[PDB]
Amino acid sequence: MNIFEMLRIDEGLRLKIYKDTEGYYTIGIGHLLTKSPSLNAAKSELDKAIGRNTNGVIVKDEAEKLFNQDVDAAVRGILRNAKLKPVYDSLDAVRRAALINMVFQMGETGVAGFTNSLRMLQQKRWDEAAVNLAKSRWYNQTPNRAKRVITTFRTGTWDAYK
Ligand SMILES: [Cl-]
Ligand SMILES: [Cl-]
Repeated sequence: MNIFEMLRIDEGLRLKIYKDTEGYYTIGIGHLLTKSPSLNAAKSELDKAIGRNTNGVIVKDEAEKLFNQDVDAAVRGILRNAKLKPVYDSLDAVRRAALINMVFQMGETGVAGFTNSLRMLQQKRWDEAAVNLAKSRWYNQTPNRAKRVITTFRTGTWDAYK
């Protein structure tokens, strides 16, 4: 298992514009298009993102390409972030995948706000971090995915994904 396969399980793949769990226009493998209610604003962003007139639909390769950019940006955002970097540097390979996943879903800003959990992760207090991570809107809104990520943090293994 690796970050790509992990996120592909959590996000799914859709070749036509769809609405995410929050109701926003998304396409491919969790690629957020816009927070705007307009389907046209969404089609516009999509065409801009792909470099062609897509009429709201893309092929697998296009979805994969977006996904490759998005993971890359997630990692780079973590490395550029003063609060996230030290956490990431301190973690083992599996757990790093768990942080990348949160970042991809919720953005650098949002993860960076989990101040207390971040401090627990850095200290390697697994069980406590898992408890603290659960007291969040994140966990209440997408409990199955949150549980998988949290288990990854607690255990340091890919069990929740097998
Ligand atoms: Cl883009
Ligand atoms: Cl869920």
